[PDB]
Amino acid sequence: TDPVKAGYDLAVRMDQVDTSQDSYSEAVMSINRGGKVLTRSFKTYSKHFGKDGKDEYSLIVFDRPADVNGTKYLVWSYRGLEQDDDMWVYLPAESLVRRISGSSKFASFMRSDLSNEDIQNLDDVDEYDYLLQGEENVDGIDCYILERTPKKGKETQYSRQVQWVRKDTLLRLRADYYDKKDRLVKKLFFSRQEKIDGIWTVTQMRVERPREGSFTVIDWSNLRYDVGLSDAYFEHSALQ
Ligand SMILES: [Cl-]
Repeated sequence: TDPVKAGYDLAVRMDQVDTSQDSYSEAVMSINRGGKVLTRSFKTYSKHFGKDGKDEYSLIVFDRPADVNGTKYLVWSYRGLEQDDDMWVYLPAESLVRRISGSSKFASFMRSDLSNEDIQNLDDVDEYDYLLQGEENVDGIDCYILERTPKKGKETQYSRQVQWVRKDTLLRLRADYYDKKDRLVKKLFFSRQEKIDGIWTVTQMRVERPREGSFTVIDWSNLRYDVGLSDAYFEHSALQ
């Protein structure tokens, strides 16, 4: 058995879970740093695009609290490595649109434990090399242990990611992220999964940055698939 080919084959199966053309969801994010808490409420709109409908466009609209109300992120995430993912943010305080590109992708997303790059396609299969390490029972759940390393030349802050993948739903249960100095930079917990409109979806996450002394908890609700979203939500004009 080839663990590199087996790792890639699993990554492909994982990428087949999302059979939707578009989706809508609502989320609340709570960021904890030394007992101090920041909160954000947002709606996410997503729709598939491209020749084979493999590109994914997303619009993230913040509504609460008052200081972040009106912040919008537009993401044009492309299948393949030929074109870098496009990302823009509309900032309500300066009524400006700013492109997030290059190393800006590694910066914090809305002061959370997520980076701007964490907001793009989590399952871009051909951006990585895989290694299936085996199986392990994690708190009563049977998982595959799947390591993925970014291919040479990929713009990312991570050197490698260890993923615990549920054998039954093919959703991640946990993942460890490593920086360019091989240090553990982030711990992800996919703490809740739900079958929504026939698609097993992560609907709760805890993201920890052990080096920052902070953790983010995100709760998704009112998630729906194939609602018939217009292309207007994903145009550069939807920002300003
Ligand atoms: Cl700019």
